Amino acid sequence: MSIMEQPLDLTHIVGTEVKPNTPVLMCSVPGYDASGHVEDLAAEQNTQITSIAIGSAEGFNQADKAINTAVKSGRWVMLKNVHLAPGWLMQLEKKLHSLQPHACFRLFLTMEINPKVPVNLLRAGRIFVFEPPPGVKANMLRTFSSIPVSRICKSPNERARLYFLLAWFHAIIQERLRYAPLGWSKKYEFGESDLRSACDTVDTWLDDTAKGRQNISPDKIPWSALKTLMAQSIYGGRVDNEFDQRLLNTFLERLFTTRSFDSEFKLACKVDGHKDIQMPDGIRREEFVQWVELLPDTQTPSWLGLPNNAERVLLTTQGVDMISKMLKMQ
Amino acid sequence: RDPKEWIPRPPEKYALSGHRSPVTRVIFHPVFSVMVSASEDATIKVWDYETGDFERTLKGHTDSVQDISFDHSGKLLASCSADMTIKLWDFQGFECIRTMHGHDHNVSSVAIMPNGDHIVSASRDKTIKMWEVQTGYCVKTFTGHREWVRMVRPNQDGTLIASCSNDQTVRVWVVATKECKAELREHEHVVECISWAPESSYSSISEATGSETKKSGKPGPFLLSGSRDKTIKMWDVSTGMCLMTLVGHDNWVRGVLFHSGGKFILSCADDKTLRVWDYKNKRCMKTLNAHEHFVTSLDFHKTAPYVVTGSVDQTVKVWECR
Amino acid sequence: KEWIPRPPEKYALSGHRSPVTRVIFHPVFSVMVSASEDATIKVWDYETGDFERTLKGHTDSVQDISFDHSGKLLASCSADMTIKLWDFQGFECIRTMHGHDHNVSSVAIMPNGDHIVSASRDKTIKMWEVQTGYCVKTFTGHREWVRMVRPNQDGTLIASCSNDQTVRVWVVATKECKAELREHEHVVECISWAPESSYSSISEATGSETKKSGKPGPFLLSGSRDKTIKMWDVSTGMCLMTLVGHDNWVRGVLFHSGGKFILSCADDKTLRVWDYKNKRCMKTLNAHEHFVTSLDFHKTAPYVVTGSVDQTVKVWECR
Amino acid sequence: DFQAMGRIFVGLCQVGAWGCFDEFNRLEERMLSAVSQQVQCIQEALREHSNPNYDKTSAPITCELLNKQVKVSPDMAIFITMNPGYAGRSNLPDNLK
Amino acid sequence: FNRYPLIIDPSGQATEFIMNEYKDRKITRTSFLDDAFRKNLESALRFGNPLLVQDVESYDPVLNPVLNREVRRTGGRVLITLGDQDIDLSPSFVIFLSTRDPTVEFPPDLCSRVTFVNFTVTRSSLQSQCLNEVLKAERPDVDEKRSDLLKLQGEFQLRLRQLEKSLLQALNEVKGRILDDDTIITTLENLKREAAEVTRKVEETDIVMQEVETVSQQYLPLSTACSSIYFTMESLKQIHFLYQYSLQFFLDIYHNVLYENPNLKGVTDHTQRLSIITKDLFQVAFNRVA
Amino acid sequence: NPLLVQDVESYDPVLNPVLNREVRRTGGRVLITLGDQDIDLSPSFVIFL
Amino acid sequence: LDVPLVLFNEVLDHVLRIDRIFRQPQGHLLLIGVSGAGKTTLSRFVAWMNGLSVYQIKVHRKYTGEDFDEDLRTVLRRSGCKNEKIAFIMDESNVLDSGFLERMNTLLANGEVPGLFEGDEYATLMTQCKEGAQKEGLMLDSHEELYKWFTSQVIRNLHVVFTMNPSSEGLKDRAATSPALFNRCVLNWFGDWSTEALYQVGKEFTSKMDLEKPNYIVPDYMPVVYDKLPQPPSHREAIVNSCVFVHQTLHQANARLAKRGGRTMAITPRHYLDFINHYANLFHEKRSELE
Amino acid sequence: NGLSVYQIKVHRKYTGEDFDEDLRTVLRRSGCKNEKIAFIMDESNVLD
Ligand SMILES: Nc1ncnc2c1ncn2[C@@H]1O[C@H](COP(=O)(O)OP(=O)(O)O)[C@@H](O)[C@H]1O
Repeated sequence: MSIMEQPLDLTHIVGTEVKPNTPVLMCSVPGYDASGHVEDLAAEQNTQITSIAIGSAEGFNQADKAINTAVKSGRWVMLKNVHLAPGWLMQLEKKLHSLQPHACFRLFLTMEINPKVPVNLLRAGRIFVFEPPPGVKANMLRTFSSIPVSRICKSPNERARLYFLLAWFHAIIQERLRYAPLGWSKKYEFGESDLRSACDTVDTWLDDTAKGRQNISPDKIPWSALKTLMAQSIYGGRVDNEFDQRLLNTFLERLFTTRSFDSEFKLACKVDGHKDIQMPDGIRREEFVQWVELLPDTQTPSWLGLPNNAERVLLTTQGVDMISKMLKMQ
Repeated sequence: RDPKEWIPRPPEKYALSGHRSPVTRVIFHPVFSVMVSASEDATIKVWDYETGDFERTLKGHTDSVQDISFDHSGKLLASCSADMTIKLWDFQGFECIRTMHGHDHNVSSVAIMPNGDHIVSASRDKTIKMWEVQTGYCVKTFTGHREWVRMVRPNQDGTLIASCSNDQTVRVWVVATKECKAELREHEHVVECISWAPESSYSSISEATGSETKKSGKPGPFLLSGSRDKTIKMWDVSTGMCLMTLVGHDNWVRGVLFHSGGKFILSCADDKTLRVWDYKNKRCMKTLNAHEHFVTSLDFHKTAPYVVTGSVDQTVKVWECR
Repeated sequence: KEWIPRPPEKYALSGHRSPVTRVIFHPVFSVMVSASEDATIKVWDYETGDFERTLKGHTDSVQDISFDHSGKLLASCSADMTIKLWDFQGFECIRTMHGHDHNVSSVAIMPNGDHIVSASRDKTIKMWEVQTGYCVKTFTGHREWVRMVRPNQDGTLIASCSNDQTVRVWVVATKECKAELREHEHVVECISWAPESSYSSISEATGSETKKSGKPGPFLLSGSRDKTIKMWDVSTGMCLMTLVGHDNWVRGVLFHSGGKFILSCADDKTLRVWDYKNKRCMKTLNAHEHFVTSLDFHKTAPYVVTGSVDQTVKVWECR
Repeated sequence: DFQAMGRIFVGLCQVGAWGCFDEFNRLEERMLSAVSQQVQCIQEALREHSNPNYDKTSAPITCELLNKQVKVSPDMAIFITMNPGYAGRSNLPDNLK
Repeated sequence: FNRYPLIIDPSGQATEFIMNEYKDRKITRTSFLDDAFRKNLESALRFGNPLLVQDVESYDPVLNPVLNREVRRTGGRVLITLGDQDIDLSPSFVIFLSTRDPTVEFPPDLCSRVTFVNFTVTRSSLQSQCLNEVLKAERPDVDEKRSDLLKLQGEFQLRLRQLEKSLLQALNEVKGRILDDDTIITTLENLKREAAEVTRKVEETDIVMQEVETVSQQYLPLSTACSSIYFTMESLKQIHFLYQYSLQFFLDIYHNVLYENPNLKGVTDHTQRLSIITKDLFQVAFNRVA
Repeated sequence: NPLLVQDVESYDPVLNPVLNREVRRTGGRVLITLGDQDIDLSPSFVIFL
Repeated sequence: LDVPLVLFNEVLDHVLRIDRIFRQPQGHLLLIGVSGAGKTTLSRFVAWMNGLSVYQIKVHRKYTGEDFDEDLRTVLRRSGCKNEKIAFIMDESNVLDSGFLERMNTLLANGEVPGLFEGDEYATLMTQCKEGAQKEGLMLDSHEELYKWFTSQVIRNLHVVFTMNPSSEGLKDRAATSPALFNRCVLNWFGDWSTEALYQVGKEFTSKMDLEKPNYIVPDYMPVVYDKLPQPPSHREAIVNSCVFVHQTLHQANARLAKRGGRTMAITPRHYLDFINHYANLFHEKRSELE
Repeated sequence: NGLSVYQIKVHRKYTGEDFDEDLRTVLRRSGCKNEKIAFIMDESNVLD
């Protein structure tokens, strides 16, 4: 089961394991979208793709024309939010069955996990589920895989450490959502857009403070600017509670500081009572991703700063649900 | 041989005669140097227009074949016949891959949309239907004509289809929304043939008609409609006005089209002659005694300097242009 | 051009209930016409091998059929002592010429398309008008049954082959036998002349010397039951070459449309195609399980058809 | 609907005016999804307008709105004002959010 | 069937079977989604041609008199009132309704008007298919031999049945008594001798089929595991509506683990290859499903 | 269905297209327009007055 | 209609009930029962007996409200202007919209739809009504009394037959969506074929088959399914009882399959008819082949 | 000549009102729709 802890490899699956006649259904839980992943996949595979948002009659017209053109020209087609048109989804599934498209043709149907999606379309295509990554390790691996290597490795050597700290902060914040009353006060929409905005803020302010210099002093990094922005606009924008804002500020002052560049900095304290998470001493992307891969498989809410018993009831409930699921389809 | 000025000349190149019945229509292969002719003996013979050598016959229709057309790639041939059926031919293997029924009477025209994914046809039941190429399913039925619809022809981008009928009117439809954009009614008799104006002739038409340049930049689609009152009329689809009337045929006009260079109008009629019209001066330049009987259709090759005319005398002729 | 039939066949057309006597090609249409011994003439489509129709106006066995230059009429002869003119648009008999006593063997229409020539057992050749139907002049001189008669490319010269060992060439104008040839070992049965595409090809094949005018002159071909095919000169009357190698009786001879090879059938149950310029291509092709009766070569299409006694007509590709 | 949003967006882009769309979740979910495409095209046109290599002497930046090429002024902006607490209001698609 | 059948086949094999059975009768395949469905239906009714109609979930109520056989006999003709016009119903007409959705619901009247024929996949059929696939992938010579033997056994049983029927017919058709005409004795001797060599061919093909069965016993657990895995896949829809997996998905998984397996590059031992195939089958099934 | 019609002295002028055989071929083999309805004529039909 | 029908007591009672209403003014039927039970066939047969003209709307995929309105105009013009007795047999599956139910409610209750005829249609209807009144012998000139006469003629002539399956929630919904469907219509509960009806159908259909076994031994514990089965049953009676048990077995099988959560297809009397037809054909074929 | 042929269908019940209706149809077609009509009628069609 270790293969599913790694980020999804869309390139290989799309290239080999998916036939052109089979649509790529990409279901996502609310708060997640697969449009960006496919756009990035088309960008790296230098393949032209047509993206159409379903919901209008002329939208269906452009969808039909794009599919008709792409089945012959071998291009890619995106149809987002197809769960809003179940009848048109059935018509599209019927159309796709009697079709002999080009070898390089691919159809991506971006929808959320909704019970109104036709069963025949689900059986016709290959389903991919996008959802919060299971662990902090998996979340940080996904964050490092999504960000391009050339983006992290810029002229300042401290950019990699800032990106690693931002990835750890994103993993900690997003994983605390699994415990709705304890981790936060409500299910906030901390997603990929916030991470991209934070990365852009890091890049902009690091470029502003460092005029192309190879190295910068840790105290010259605009810690106040990044902390204030990520507490007010990027991550604090969705927060509507004063105590949730206080928790976010506490995390920001704990992580984004000049002490984070020290060798003995502690990302987490007393996770198992004795051992604590230690700040990696690397200065490049490769060292940080190796450290992320070397994280222990065992994970507890004490990694997020929560009490270790915060997941006991949740784990018991999931065990009971697993037993019920196994008993239901014997 | 000016690359956009050649006109056919009275010395014919070849006079191919293999049909047992009057030739209905003749077309050119868009890619290969091959020519296809349909006749009333339920056969679709295929000729080579460089060497004038018969190649093969495409049979399978029960009754007389009335129209044939190619897609943009030339890989598919769509033919309609009097047996109410439309057949799609795989021109690579020369086999009928799909037979489409649904018209209630004789089908007198057929055409493949420029996108190549749909087939439009007109029949005697006063309807125009649209068929999918992949599935063969009828998806639309353009109704509104009061009589036998003789021809249907899409424009360059495929958004508009024009049709002519025995009701003495020419109608322009919108493919996307099925509405009748315009109903061109000025002919005094039944309209036989229609043809769209290529984009290369828009400036020539605008300057010949004296039409002032529109601020949009598009002069608007122009349509021609040969009819049985021995006249050819050029229309402006956007405004619905007849730009000019071409007079000079001695009988019913059977075919009309532009020179690929967009400088002349080529038309054939039942007066046994093929005429070249100078719409710049609204006069006829050259008249060719094409055949010994009625001339049913003509085609003009897009690039090569060659004109083909079918006729009721069961002979298909190829004309060198100089 | 260099077309040569191949051992594989395309269709084996079997609709006749009596041995097939002659098969011809329509001049313009993709139509094959076969005449058999059941007093019926059948029409086929050689491209797809589909039976089209039958012409059952004749009483006795139909012997020979011939089209005109336009292919608009079909002249047929039979053993019932009559010649029937068929209108190919309506496929109905339109004129039945009588006389010309006893079994009529051959019939042909000159390229003029106004007169017809026929041969029979009564040792004479008659000349008919297609428009009216009156025998205006009767040709005499053959002392036995005349088998086949063939005109020229412009309706002036006629040769007739007969059991009397003579292949004698005749003229429309003066009605005189300009050339008389009696030199075959046994009975001559089939004749066919040379198209203009092969006049030049004879010069290097035989070494014949051109006359003052420079034209090689009309040529003659005649197959005889002595298993020999011999190609002659009409202008002079001397032998040019003898083709030997047919196992049994020869039945039909003609020239390739390109005028380069010799293609003929015989009662040897096989179709043999021969080269005369260089004696190179000696292909022997089994065609029918029983005796082979007649054959024809398409002017432009790469098709050849053979008629046999085994009740069948076969179509061969040319390659 | 989609057409009205497209026409309003064309007007805003040509004028260069800020568009504050209050109660934006009162639209249908399908209409919001469709409008996301126009919003994304406008945002991309604005983004390519801001790169240093662009020169005002060259062709003006245009975006595809309602099957037409419409000039996008750098001064325009799109703002949506919403109250997600009301039950029955539409949920914006993720690509729009 | 009495009522016109309605075929349910997600795999589409039954549709091809129907088209092959009625190919000689010029069967026409159409659909309810086609606008011109009326014209094909009328042509089939008039000319008595077999008709196969797909997408029955969009059933056209115009077929109600046809399905109900609401015919009106008058003057030797059988009239069916399709819509507003009368049509001479040829006795050779037959219509088959088909669909690819096993989970589609039908109104009770449609259920009453048709004979439901459900083409569901079974454990034995799936086991046989997987065993044949693995034999073809790993022992192509054995698979070819098995196919040849099945063809020969079919032909031999056909010959034996024909010989028995002909012998009975000949003994029934004698106009008198057997030894009166020697041709009867000739025919009986010929039929008996032919039965003799055909039977001998039966035993030899039987022993070769026995050795084929013995060599194929090693791959039976793999086929059983394949059937169990697929039927676990099919039952995954009970815990979540999104877990809809078709047979083609499992067939693709099996093809990938058989032919596109990177762990079979240098392995030649049959037992090692089978163990690797089983392990990677489980691994790939989990990887693709989850 | 061969038909016999008596009392021809009260002839109904509706058989005029039928009596004159004013049919058109193609598009359904034999087509007869009895009044305003395009009836397909059966070749086995025959009427006696 | 050339379709064979087997007659039992329930069919006679049902045709009598239908014939009673068809002879009453403004008599509408509400036939409720499983599909294939013969509701439409019995209604058509009774309408033919009483001279009524059976009218059914030819619904299709593209059928819409305007087509329903034009069909209603046609049937009302025939019933009122032409004085034609019409049995308007309409099924639940023919209702593609609530507008259909609104129009039907108004027509059953008042006998006329106020907004159905307008413009040119209204003038044509009025001219036809004047012609009909002249034919009947009444002198009417103004439009109001002409419309009143048309409404009276429609009430006297038009009969509407409603057929639908016994759905409890559907019945409750229709009790409010179409109030006149339960007040202006006589509700007849045909239901499914009972055990007695199935037994009679089996006995009548399998009468031609031999099914005779003189040495048949009656079991001590006879699985009696039909209550009125004779105590010393014969072989034929046992066979028909087995057929009835088979039908009930399918009913129970679908009940269990729906209970577990599976998808079920309803068994109709047409299934029983197919079963008995297959039994007869197989019996004849096997007997012939064996002999 | 492109004219549309119109022939009135008479029968035993053909009376004056039917001829008036046919005349109205012909006049409407030839005057309101600008349709050229060749109104062919025979003396046998003149019943009154
Ligand atoms: N009493 C009966 N005997 C034999 N067949 C019957 C009987 N009643 C109905 N049927 C069958 O039912 C079919 C018609 O059903 P129909 O009356 O339309 O169903 P519904 O009652 O749902 O409208 C006919 O084809 C007929 O074979």
